[PDB]
Amino acid sequence: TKSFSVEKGIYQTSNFRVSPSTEVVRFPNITNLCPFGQVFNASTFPSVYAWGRMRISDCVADYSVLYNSTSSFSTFKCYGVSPTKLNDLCFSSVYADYFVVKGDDVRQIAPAQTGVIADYNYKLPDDFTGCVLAWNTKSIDKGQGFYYRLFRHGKIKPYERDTSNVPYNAQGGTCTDTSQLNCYQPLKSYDFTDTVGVGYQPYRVVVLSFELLNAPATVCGPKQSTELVKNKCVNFNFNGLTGTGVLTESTKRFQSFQQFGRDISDFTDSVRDPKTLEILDISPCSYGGVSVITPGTNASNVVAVLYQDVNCTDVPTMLHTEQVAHDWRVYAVNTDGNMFQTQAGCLVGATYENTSYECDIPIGAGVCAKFGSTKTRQQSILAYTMSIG
Amino acid sequence: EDQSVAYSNNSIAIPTNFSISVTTEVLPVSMTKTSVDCNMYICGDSTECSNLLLQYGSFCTQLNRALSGIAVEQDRNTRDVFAQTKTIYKTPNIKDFGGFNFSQILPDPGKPSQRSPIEDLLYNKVTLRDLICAQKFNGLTVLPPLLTDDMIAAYTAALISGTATAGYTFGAGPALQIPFPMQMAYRFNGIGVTQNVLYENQKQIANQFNKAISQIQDSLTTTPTALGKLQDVINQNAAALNTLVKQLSSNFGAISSVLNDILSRLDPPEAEVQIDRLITGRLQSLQTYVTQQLIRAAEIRASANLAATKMSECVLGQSKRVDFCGKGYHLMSFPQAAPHGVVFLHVTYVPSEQKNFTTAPAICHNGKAYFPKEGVFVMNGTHWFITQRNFYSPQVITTDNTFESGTCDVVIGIVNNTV
Amino acid sequence: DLICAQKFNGLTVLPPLLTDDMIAAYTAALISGTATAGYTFGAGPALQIPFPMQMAYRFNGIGVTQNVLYENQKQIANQFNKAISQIQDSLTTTPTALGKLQDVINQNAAALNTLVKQLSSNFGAISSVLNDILSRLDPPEAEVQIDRLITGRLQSLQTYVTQQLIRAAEIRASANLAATKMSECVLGQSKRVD
Amino acid sequence: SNLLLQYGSFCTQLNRALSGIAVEQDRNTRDVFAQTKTIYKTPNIKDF
Ligand SMILES: *[C@@H]1O[C@H](CO)[C@@H](O[C@@H]2O[C@H](CO)[C@@H](O[C@@H]3O[C@H](CO)[C@@H](O)[C@H](O[C@H]4O[C@H](CO)[C@@H](O)[C@H](O)[C@@H]4O)[C@@H]3O)[C@H](O)[C@H]2NC(C)=O)[C@H](O)[C@H]1NC(C)=O
Ligand SMILES: *[C@@H]1O[C@H](CO)[C@@H](O[C@@H]2O[C@H](CO)[C@@H](O)[C@H](O)[C@H]2NC(C)=O)[C@H](O)[C@H]1NC(C)=O
Ligand SMILES: *[C@@H]1O[C@H](CO)[C@@H](O[C@@H]2O[C@H](CO)[C@@H](O)[C@H](O)[C@H]2NC(C)=O)[C@H](O)[C@H]1NC(C)=O
Ligand SMILES: *[C@@H]1O[C@H](CO)[C@@H](O[C@@H]2O[C@H](CO)[C@@H](O)[C@H](O)[C@H]2NC(C)=O)[C@H](O)[C@H]1NC(C)=O
Ligand SMILES: *[C@@H]1O[C@H](CO)[C@@H](O[C@@H]2O[C@H](CO)[C@@H](O)[C@H](O)[C@H]2NC(C)=O)[C@H](O)[C@H]1NC(C)=O
Ligand SMILES: *[C@@H]1O[C@H](CO)[C@@H](O[C@@H]2O[C@H](CO)[C@@H](O)[C@H](O)[C@H]2NC(C)=O)[C@H](O)[C@H]1NC(C)=O
Ligand SMILES: *[C@@H]1O[C@H](CO)[C@@H](O)[C@H](O)[C@H]1NC(C)=O
Ligand SMILES: *[C@@H]1O[C@H](CO)[C@@H](O)[C@H](O)[C@H]1NC(C)=O
Ligand SMILES: *[C@@H]1O[C@H](CO)[C@@H](O)[C@H](O)[C@H]1NC(C)=O
Ligand SMILES: *[C@@H]1O[C@H](CO)[C@@H](O)[C@H](O)[C@H]1NC(C)=O
Ligand SMILES: *[C@@H]1O[C@H](CO)[C@@H](O)[C@H](O)[C@H]1NC(C)=O
Ligand SMILES: *[C@@H]1O[C@H](CO)[C@@H](O)[C@H](O)[C@H]1NC(C)=O
Repeated sequence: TKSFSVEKGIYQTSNFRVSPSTEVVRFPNITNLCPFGQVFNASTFPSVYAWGRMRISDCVADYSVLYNSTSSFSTFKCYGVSPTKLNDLCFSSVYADYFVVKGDDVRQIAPAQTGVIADYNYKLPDDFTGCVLAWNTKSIDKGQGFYYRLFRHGKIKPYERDTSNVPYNAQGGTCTDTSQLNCYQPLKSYDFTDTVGVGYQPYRVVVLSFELLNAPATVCGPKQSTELVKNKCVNFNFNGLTGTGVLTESTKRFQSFQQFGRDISDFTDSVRDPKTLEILDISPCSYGGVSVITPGTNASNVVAVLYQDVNCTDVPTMLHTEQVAHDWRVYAVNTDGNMFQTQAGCLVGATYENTSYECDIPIGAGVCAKFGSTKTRQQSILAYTMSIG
Repeated sequence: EDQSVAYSNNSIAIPTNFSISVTTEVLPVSMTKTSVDCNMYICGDSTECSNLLLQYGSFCTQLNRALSGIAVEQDRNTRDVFAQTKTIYKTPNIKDFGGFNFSQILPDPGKPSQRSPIEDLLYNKVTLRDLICAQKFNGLTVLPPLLTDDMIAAYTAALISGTATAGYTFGAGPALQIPFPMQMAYRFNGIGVTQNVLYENQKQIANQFNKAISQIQDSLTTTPTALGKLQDVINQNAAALNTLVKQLSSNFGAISSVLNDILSRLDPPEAEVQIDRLITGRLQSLQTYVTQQLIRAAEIRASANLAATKMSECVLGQSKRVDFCGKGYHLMSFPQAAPHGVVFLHVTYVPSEQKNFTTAPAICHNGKAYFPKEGVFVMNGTHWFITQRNFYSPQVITTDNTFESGTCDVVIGIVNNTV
Repeated sequence: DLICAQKFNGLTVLPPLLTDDMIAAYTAALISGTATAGYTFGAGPALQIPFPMQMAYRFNGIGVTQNVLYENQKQIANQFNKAISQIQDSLTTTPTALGKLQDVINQNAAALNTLVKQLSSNFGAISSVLNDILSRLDPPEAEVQIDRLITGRLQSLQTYVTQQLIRAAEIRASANLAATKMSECVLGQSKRVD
Repeated sequence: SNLLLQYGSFCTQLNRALSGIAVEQDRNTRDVFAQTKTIYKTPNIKDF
């Protein structure tokens, strides 16, 4: 309550008490570097109408290696992910497509485009996850041996390839011999002359398609392990997934290949934690309920703390004493005649009384509290059982 | 069904026997007390979401204030319904009062449960990885009621003992002692039936009362759908909370329903655009839940006010209102506790086995017309008698029970007779 | 029109279970029972008794001796008949008597039409027609243009349902009062003031 | 419709609320009017 004066009563408070300290970054154990060669530092790329595809697996991929001695990149655009977070993720599957175009056509390799390089040669789905890379290769690409389809009746579908070379009619189907004015050849060659204007120069385009699912990862990035720290509110960074919580041994079952388990509300509470493959359990850093009983700021400054649905045996486990300040350890795990167990919960900071009175500050389950002195002539909080008459 | 009867200008029907009937009424009183932690439900354990939610004002203070007000109002409802006495009267060990046997509505000392058998029956026939483990992980908690079941049972036992030993006099001052048959005679006298009927048929009435109470217990055992009005109150609550949890599985047009997935792949320019949809959707769900709870609490407040009025007017007195404390002329009522509600057992009087006679609105004597002070005049074929409406008990004609007003010229329906 | 638009947009009015003839039969049964037997059937088996006897008892209920009816029966009958005729004439002449029910009709209908009108708003989108958005834009901007309309329409429907619930609570209270008054004034004689 | 399927169970809640109101109206009419299980015949004469 955003104030400096509080009236007497019981209030329910937020946590503001415990915060994580440690980080655990368990990641798989693989050391093979991904073959960025023969993809970037290759010798031949196919035509756009007959484009290649390849699959990369069981490898570690850091992009910093591309910094040393590799040519810069004129176009580097990502759609489903941000470039600043590609070094902290693991992907279930990755595919690489690669082809060659002319410069003015580089703009066409993107979702929702029109033109000859998007309806008759190569189309991307609307919901594309992955990145597009494009760079100039004028010096190495020459000659007249790069083709793109110019004539077609319909339009292609996403991730589909056409490799046919059949004559194209202009009023219908079928044309056997070529010569008749109404018959054309459906392919055309990209003239790549040494002295040609910019925009008519060759470019190499590589498309990376990602897929993140509940499956074993294969193309993880560079991180380092930190070993497990149980029974302490911590920061955990298992493969891809991030969050905070307490990790504990668990005995659940996973359907063989499976990474994590959730509930009806989509809350992760189990991790396969590779290199041991032993299923753990995740719990929130604090849960349940804590309430504060006070007699008024202008009257005194001594307060009592009620933990609901907690039995006075695992309070040091429910409340992390080893991670709170010294002013909170006078509560929790200690007993100077202050721990008390009611049906509503555990009360810390007050002493029990046998005589019955009316109710001033209702605690619950027939238990009330009030402010008064005792035989030692000190102000304190007295808890008792409500009197019905 | 049709029961076509035309008319009759000179006939009166008077009943000549009666039955003691016990009816059951069920009334909800309170509902579950629920608390919500905004930060945990909307954001969970992410600091970025908390910082963004700090910019939305004081919506959560309003939500928590509304919920806390409802929670306090529930305890206030229970206290206003049940705590209508200042002192607790001890349960008399001898539970037979002049025949009438309270064996079934007062707690038996030999049973450690310290409750009534009918109360035990009612508490048995109301029934509610895990589900409560998902509510707690997301900030939804249920708070225990202030008054325990034992204190409510004590209140009920004190009320029953007081009305058994001291009548209804303990609702208007200090309790005054009176035997139970005298109280029953007073209650009979309340509804226009002379108190001689109870004394002359004391054994029959006592046996009818005991048999009626036993049959009510049996009918409670047999029919399962009698208490549904209370059961729905539980269900409509639980089905709400669970629904809220399922709403965390929606994405509201974003890329995912998991905040960590959004924060592990996207840069802030699109991260905020994705986050705001989730935050707005969750705020909308929480607000809808709170509004529905407020409306339901208003309805239960109306029900609690009705129950308090019924306890004040039927348990602490005899009411003349028609069809308020039961079907029939009211004799008394008894309260019993039940999960989130009260059950009233109404003991009432039902006429039966009627008979039909000839009537006349007045009698002439010496030219002066005598009219009934309180009764009605009937003919048994030979003699003219005066009889009360609710029971057949004729009395011979005399100047005491009839009054004279005017002559017998404009009088219609008068008959010639002597005194 | 104004009803084809309601049916073309998913809004339906359902008929009540009890027909008008059934309610008229219930009312006629109540009147006949209270005219030939008194208020006896409200406490148990119906016992027949002439109307003058019942209404003399009803004098006896208000601390006035029943002889007043005995000496002034014809005048009472004529006064009752003329009161009934005057009530009928006042119903014929005065047009503002039934307004309390009239609102219940009108203020209901005004809600539904309002909802229909809300389909013409765009809530900050390019247009209020989904087909225009779907036939001119691509999903990257189509999603942003459609979510606004979806949110606005969902909010409108939620607001309508909330006021419906509040109105239902109010009419429930009124119906409970009517049921109590039918139990007490029609099936018996009340001592409560006004 | 495919995009609206992602909005949870709002339509179900709205339908349940409206159905509850609909049943409550019939309960109101039944409570106000249906109080006797016998329907007495209208007497021939209407002059008592
Ligand atoms: C997968 O392969 C199938 C073929 O195996 C392919 O179906 C073909 O689609 C095209 C249309 O895109 C068809 O071509 C049309 O055929 C009709 C009937 O002969 C003609 O009338 C059409 O001519 C009209 O339209 C032309 C412009 O498109 C005009 O120039 C012309 O004057 C006419 O107005 C046109 O030729 C073709 O017939 C079928 N398949 C066959 C061989 O029958 C399908 O499209 C492919 N799917 C993919 C991945 O795109
Ligand atoms: C940086 O680039 C230089 C380019 O010469 C690399 O030099 C050689 O790289 C090959 C392959 O990694 C090694 O086998 C040689 O031993 C390197 N020789 C030199 C000059 O060191 C160099 O390794 C690159 N370093 C990286 C990748 O960080
Ligand atoms: C395609 O472009 C050519 C050149 O602009 C157009 O000219 C045709 O060229 C072909 C090949 O020499 C001939 O067979 C045609 O007879 C030419 N047609 C005419 C009338 O010029 C050709 O028309 C264009 N085709 C289209 C637009 O489909
Ligand atoms: C790589 O991970 C695997 C498990 O997926 C490790 O396997 C065991 O790891 C424990 C670690 O204490 C060793 O004691 C066992 O001897 C390992 N068994 C096998 C069959 O490997 C493996 O040790 C890990 N290797 C690294 C790099 O630590
Ligand atoms: C009214 O009905 C009751 C029965 O419901 C009568 O009580 C019975 O009285 C007879 C003797 O006359 C006993 O043999 C029966 O055992 C009694 N009832 C039962 C079934 O136990 C009562 O006498 C009747 N009173 C009048 C005036 O008719
Ligand atoms: C009162 O009742 C009498 C019948 O006893 C009515 O007398 C006739 O009623 C009919 C309508 O039902 C009229 O058309 C006749 O003109 C009346 N006169 C006759 C022929 O008796 C009388 O109308 C009723 N009046 C009231 C107060 O409604
Ligand atoms: C490929 O690698 C070789 C050896 O480092 C280098 O000489 C050549 O220029 C590279 N070609 C590229 C970068 O395409
Ligand atoms: C807490 O203690 C009570 C009394 O011993 C016991 O009935 C209950 O099961 C305990 N609950 C926990 C948290 O173990
Ligand atoms: C009863 O009806 C008969 C026949 O109409 C009539 O002669 C007699 O006067 C009526 N008496 C009463 C009680 O109204
Ligand atoms: C009350 O009822 C119980 C159960 O039938 C019976 O055992 C007890 O004797 C009764 N009390 C008396 C004496 O009426
Ligand atoms: C009473 O009702 C019975 C059955 O209809 C009839 O036979 C008898 O004559 C009636 N007697 C009187 C006084 O109404
Ligand atoms: C009343 O009628 C009964 C027969 O039903 C008769 O036995 C009795 O004597 C009559 N009343 C008198 C005159 O006592």
